[PDB]
Amino acid sequence: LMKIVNNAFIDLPAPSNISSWWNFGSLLGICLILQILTGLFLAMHYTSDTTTAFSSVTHICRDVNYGWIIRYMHANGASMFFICLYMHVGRGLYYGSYTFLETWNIGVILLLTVMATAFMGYVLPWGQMSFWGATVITNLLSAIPYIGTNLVEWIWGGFSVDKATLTRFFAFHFILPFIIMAIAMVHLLFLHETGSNNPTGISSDVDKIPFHPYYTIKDILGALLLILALMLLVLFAPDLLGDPDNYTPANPLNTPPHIKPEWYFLFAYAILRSIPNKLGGVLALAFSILILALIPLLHTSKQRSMMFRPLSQCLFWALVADLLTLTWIGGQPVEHPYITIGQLASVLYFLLILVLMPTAGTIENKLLKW
Amino acid sequence: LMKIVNNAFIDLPAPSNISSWWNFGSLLGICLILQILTGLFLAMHYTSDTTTAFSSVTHICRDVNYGWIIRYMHANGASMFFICLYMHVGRGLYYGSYTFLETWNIGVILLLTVMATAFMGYVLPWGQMSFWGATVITNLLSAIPYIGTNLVEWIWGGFSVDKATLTRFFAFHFILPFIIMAIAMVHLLFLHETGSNNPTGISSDVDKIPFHPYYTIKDILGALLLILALMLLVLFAPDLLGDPDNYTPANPLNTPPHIKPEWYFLFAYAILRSIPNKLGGVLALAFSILILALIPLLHTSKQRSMMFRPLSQCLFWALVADLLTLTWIGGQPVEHPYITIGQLASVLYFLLILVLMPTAGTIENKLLKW
Amino acid sequence: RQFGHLTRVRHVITYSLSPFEQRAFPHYFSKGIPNVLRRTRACILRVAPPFVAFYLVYTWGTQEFEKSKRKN
Amino acid sequence: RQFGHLTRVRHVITYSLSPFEQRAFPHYFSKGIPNVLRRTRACILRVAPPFVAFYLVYTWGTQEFEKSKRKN
Amino acid sequence: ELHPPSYPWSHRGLLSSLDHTSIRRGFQVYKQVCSSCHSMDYVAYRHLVGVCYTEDEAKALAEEVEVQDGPNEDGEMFMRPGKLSDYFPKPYPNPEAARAANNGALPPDLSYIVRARHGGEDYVFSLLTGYCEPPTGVSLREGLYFNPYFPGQAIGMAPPIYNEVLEFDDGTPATMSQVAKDVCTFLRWAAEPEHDHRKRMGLKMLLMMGLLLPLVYAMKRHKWSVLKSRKLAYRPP
Amino acid sequence: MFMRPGKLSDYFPKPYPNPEAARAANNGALPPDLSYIVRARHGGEDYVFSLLTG
Amino acid sequence: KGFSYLVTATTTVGVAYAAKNVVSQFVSSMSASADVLAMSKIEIKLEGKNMAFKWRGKPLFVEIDQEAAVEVSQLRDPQHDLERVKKPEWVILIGVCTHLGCVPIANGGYYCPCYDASGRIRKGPAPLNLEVPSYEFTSDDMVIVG
Amino acid sequence: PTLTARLYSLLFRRTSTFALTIVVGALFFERAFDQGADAIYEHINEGKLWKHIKHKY
Ligand code: HEC
Ligand code: HEC
Ligand code: HEM
Ligand code: HEM
Ligand code: HEM
Ligand code: HEM
Ligand SMILES: COc1ccc2c(O)c(C)c(-c3cncc(-c4ccc(OC(F)(F)F)cc4)c3)nc2c1
Ligand SMILES: COc1ccc2c(O)c(C)c(-c3cncc(-c4ccc(OC(F)(F)F)cc4)c3)nc2c1
Repeated sequence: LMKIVNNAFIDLPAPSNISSWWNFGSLLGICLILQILTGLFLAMHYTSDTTTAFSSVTHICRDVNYGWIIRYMHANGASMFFICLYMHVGRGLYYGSYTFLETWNIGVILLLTVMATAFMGYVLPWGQMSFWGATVITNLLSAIPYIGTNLVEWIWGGFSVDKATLTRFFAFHFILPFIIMAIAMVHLLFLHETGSNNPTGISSDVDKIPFHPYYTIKDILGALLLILALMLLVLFAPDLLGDPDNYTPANPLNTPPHIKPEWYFLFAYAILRSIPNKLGGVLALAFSILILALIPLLHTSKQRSMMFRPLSQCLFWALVADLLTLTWIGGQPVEHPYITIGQLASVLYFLLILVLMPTAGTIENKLLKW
Repeated sequence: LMKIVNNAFIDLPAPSNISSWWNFGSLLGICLILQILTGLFLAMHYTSDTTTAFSSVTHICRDVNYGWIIRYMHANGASMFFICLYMHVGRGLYYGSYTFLETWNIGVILLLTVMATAFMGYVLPWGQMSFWGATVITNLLSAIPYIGTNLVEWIWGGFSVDKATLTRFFAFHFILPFIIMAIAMVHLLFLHETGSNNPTGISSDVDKIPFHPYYTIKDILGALLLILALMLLVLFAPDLLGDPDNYTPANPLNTPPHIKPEWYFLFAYAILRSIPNKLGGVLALAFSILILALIPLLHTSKQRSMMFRPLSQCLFWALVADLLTLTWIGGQPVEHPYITIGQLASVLYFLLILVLMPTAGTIENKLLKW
Repeated sequence: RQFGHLTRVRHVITYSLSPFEQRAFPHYFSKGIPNVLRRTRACILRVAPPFVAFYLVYTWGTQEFEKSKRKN
Repeated sequence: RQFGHLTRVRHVITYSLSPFEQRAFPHYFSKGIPNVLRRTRACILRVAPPFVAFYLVYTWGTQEFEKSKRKN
Repeated sequence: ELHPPSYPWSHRGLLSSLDHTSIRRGFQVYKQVCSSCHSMDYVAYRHLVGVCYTEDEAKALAEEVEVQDGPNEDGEMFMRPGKLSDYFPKPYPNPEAARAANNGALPPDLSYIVRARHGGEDYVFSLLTGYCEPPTGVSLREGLYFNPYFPGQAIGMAPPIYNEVLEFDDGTPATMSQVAKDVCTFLRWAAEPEHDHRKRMGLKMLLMMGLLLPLVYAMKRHKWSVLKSRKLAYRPP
Repeated sequence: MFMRPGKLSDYFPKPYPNPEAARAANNGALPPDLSYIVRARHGGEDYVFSLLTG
Repeated sequence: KGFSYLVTATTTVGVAYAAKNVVSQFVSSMSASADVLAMSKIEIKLEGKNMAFKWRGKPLFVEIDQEAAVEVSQLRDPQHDLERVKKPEWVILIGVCTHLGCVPIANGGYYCPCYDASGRIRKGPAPLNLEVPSYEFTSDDMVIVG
Repeated sequence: PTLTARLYSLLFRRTSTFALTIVVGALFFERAFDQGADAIYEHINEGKLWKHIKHKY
């Protein structure tokens, strides 16, 4: 009598109209379980020490029987694991699922719990962009008054990134996914009290359907296509999203030309490089994420979806462009054309979310005599 | 609306008479959570490579701020974690809780899942008894026909215990406890369908009581005493249950005089050294554990407890002596007095469980005109 | 929650066939295609223009970035 | 499961006090002690003898183990 | 074999600490006798600070021995005076040279020797202080000597100590026993430097646990008191 | 420690014992390793051929 | 009441004592070990040249009239030369940029692709000039940083 | 009345006030206990610890 719990996988009421956008919730359940198996088999041959880590990856990629595929099913198994989110989130914002506050506020807590885990995971190969990535990004906490000089040295276990900084990331990294797996079952738990949303935003109690033959096979399809776009990168462009300077071991006395995190952080980084004031830059960085927790308190339209909200559609897809911009600016260096652009886009990100998109639904209500 | 699940911790029906013996179920919940925090902080300073592991423990025990306490709250945090089991099991056998088959068969699966984890965990310091422990004990699978020469080399990742044998244990070790934590919540789940047993073996639906003020504070007491007997060893006899040859680094070309696992396996080991035939020794070893899954199919008395079964009491406490014997013989060398004893005790272990104890309740039924 | 008492419905009828008795690809090209174009024109003017705007600021920013690094 | 319908009970009475109105250690030595000895004698003959037997085979096996290693 | 005897060491007490003054003497032994033939890889001159030597005294000893450090800008490696961060200098470059220099025998490290030998420091004092001629019927090969406190009673460890084998700084008479006492005290610090700080927590614990155990035991028999005192009756119609 | 003929398990012999000797033998400059040079430089092998041939 | 509530209160005191310690033990574990703290302080050292040396896993860098001739006010970060050095022929500076953490190249002063020979800044994105550690000269040849 | 009754009326009645006692108690307890504990240990191990001999060097 576990399998009363499998009714959430078999006899679960679910709507009928939901298109591919909802599959991205399940796929994380695959990427996560996929990534754990791969990263585990990397642990068998990884060493957490600085004199042996970078080589340890080589032991995998060279001497091991198919050790190399696992590295790239796993690194790029994180990249695809964030294409899935950002679309899994955009659904929740565009189709207005954030009214399930209990889930959404936990959706945030999964995001942060992850997007620090990749940061730790990117260190472990112990190359330049690994080291220098962590060197820059930890120092941002130094901007805080009265604490930062103490907290950063504590996280480092010293006065600069070194051995004990590495070894603890490996332990903070190879644990949190087992904490993330818990919060997912939690995250679903509050969802299975309410049942999922549809493109319309309307109560779908009338046209529910089971889950066992219909969405299962739909998830088998959607999972299959995911394994394509992953393995293509593994089998046709593995260094694509990477950064080749990583394949030089760490040299703390030789700074690389372009320091940057990987593509999935960069929109955050561009916001930071926009502001000259260091501390004020930080609170913008953390706020670019946490602002998701301010969305439902800024809901204004008496409708839920955006299939039936024209002005918000135009603003929504504008926000996506602002993101894509910030992804691009962060990857590119800091000069007078790109500085100016990076400033404008960052202002749009906060402006568009807080002001226009609420303002729209207010206007949209007025046209409908509300 | 998680906290409907906390009704298993607050408003749970529980009997009224249950003495200390049941606390040992909860304490594992403390040791486990305790041990995970400690072993984690050991991961921050441990290195999984052979040229650096043994020193890595020294980095902890010497240079780290209170790194040393954590090693001994953790090693001996495994010893106490098996005093708790063997009493947590003996309850289940003496008070006859094994009628909850769904839990018991999972109680076994927790035991094995653990008692291999300590084996892996004892390797990681990379000393003599660590290495030679793993060298002897893996070879036992070589006794199996047509597989063992292939399987053992696979587990080793080579042809003898070496680097890749170590690094994978560290990953098989620092994961399973997060799997054990799952099975516990499972293990309870089938228990909270039935509610716990009492010393009498009688249905206690009439004299149930809540759990929030009564057993909570009882578990706070029982937990406190546990932290005593742990920290005493840490603060008054840390090398007690240890084995000092471990504090010599591994030397595969220098066999120690006394090879043995630690105290908590030894009764298993004595059974093995008893039998000269190698393979036949193995199937006795695994059967000394798995025999727990044959208990309920050997229940014969129409009663449940053993407070009201005199003959089974005398046989039960005899079984304990046979165990304590096997714990002692395994730690001691192999010579003509101890060989003879180790044979007799091992026969009693299987004989007493399979024959006498069932036979008793049959007789006990006859006296009661059943 | 479960089926059976989710809400209340009255005087509603559903008809359905067995999948073994109907094609899985009926009018897949014959009718599906214009639905896509219909599904396309219905929304494309709301998706395109910010990304259209992106491609321009991408190039203009790129070229101006180049020109900045060249010389007097 | 929960309280309320676990089973059926009839014509049974319970009396109880408030813990703030009664001692926590009543007759702790005066009455508790002989209960222990009563609780002891009731069971001790069933717990002792195998462990009594253990202590003997421990010594006899120990001494015989010693004597084996000495000489002719 | 021979079970060594147990002694009234000063630190045998559950709250007794080490004679730090004796640890000072014990280091002088290892340094003038054993440091030429035994390694101690897992200790630094800084660990001696605040225990048996101070900062400056240990720092002076760091500057007595030369240590191989520093890839020169020319691309070579040189020797410098040691510092406090430096570990105890290994006498030999590799164990084979040791087996070469001791008739195939291996001087063991001594970081953990106390806690790597049954009996502990009691063994070691009896070991050094147990040398004697072999009994009749017994004969050993050249290089190896007799000592009852070893398996097989045959070791390469020639007499390291004896009366006035060295001199102490505090004016102590350097009897073979006085020497072997202090060194074993030092090694117990090496294998367990937490010893002196272990017990202080052991003291803090028992005083707290002396309090929390009865108090918690009261709240238990406060809350359970309802049930230890309840009563029942049976009033059918 | 002595010298022997290499075997197959042996890795490619390092020309220099340490990078400082390299900086010493090349006017402070460091010849980089070449295990990952293709995948450690933007443009890849196209860069390298143009580099030597440029 | 006050008697019974005193039992739990005094108990709570003893808990929080222990709970303060073990946490402080653990958090102290994650802080810098003894090994790092030694190397963090002990930094011994020995014309017209500058060398990049390691210290705390960071770079450490080690004409006079010319640098003195450079005006103080014209710097974005006005500082006199001897305000940055204890002796004029020893420039001890730290290869970390105050704009964002990056290393400048040595040598006619510095350049960062992410200053003068004295360490002060002239042109560029750098908000502040090179920082000077707390050091001392024990002899005419030996130097101790921090 | 007794002291126990006075303590309850002022401190253990309000759970807000109650908690502040416990923190206040911990501070003076943390101070007092450590001083007394060390004194015993030193008294047992008098003349054996570093500071007891440090003055000589
Ligand atoms: C003359 C060189 C030499 C000196 C001086 C010396 N040792 Fe020994 N020691 C050895 C050698 C060689 C062995 C190897 C014994 C063997 O292989 O059986 C040994 C063995 C030992 C053993 C026994 C190891 C065991 O497993 O039983 C101890 C303990 C020890 N050394 C420590 C010491 C102590 C204590 C001293 C005096 C304070 C000392 N060393 C001085 C050379 C030396
Ligand atoms: C005469 C010694 C010498 C030989 C022969 C030599 N190299 Fe170089 N190489 C160097 C040195 C020294 C550098 C350092 C360049 C620098 O520091 O800017 C260098 C730089 C390089 C670079 C560029 C590194 C970068 O980051 O841009 C590559 C690629 C390279 N070496 C590979 C090669 C190739 C390819 C060849 C010919 C097949 C070769 N080496 C032969 C000495 C040599
Ligand atoms: C759950 C969120 C996770 C994210 C976002 C993430 C992300 C990453 C990334 C991007 C890398 C860089 C790899 C490379 O550049 O080659 C990495 C490395 C690594 N990851 Fe993951 N990872 C996650 C989970 C895991 C898990 C569950 C494991 C193990 C079970 C794991 C094990 C490792 C290891 C050992 C490395 C270093 C080895 C290497 O990079 O070659 N990670 N992680
Ligand atoms: C490890 C990370 C995650 C896991 C395992 C996970 C899992 C799931 C799954 C399987 C679903 C059901 C499918 C669906 O409704 O799309 C879901 C729903 C949802 N997720 Fe997550 N998700 C994760 C991340 C996130 C994040 C980062 C957010 C928000 C920032 C989020 C917000 C939501 C919301 C609002 C829903 C319900 C929306 C609806 O039903 O209409 N999730 N999640
Ligand atoms: C759950 C069942 C576990 C058992 C039975 C167990 C048992 C052991 C034992 C006996 C040792 C030997 C330590 C020593 O001799 O000093 C050990 C080592 C170790 N354990 Fe555990 N352990 C368990 C869980 C864990 C967990 C949960 C972690 C981390 C979260 C962990 C991390 C480690 C590490 C890193 C070592 C090697 C470091 C060292 O031994 O000093 N173990 N384990
Ligand atoms: C990680 C290992 C374990 C955990 C976390 C765990 C946890 C618990 C807890 C909290 C209870 C309730 C308290 C109690 O009934 O005593 C329980 C009950 C029980 N356990 Fe486990 N236990 C573990 C190991 C085992 C093992 C090894 C066995 C059997 C070989 C076992 C068999 C049982 C049984 C039969 C019960 C219910 C007995 C009854 O209620 O009368 N458990 N377990
Ligand atoms: C209607 O929308 C929903 C609503 C509720 C959902 C839910 O409660 C869960 C647990 C999941 C889910 C989460 N992880 C993984 C899977 C999965 C599906 C197919 C697989 O099979 C294979 F083909 F191998 F991928 C393997 C894993 C499903 N999806 C939900 C989708
Ligand atoms: C009536 O018998 C039962 C019946 C059912 C039980 C059950 O379902 C659970 C989950 C548990 C339990 C499992 N792990 C840990 C604890 C725990 C208790 C006090 C703590 O508090 C502190 F003082 F810190 F130890 C900390 C943890 C309890 N005990 C059960 C005992």
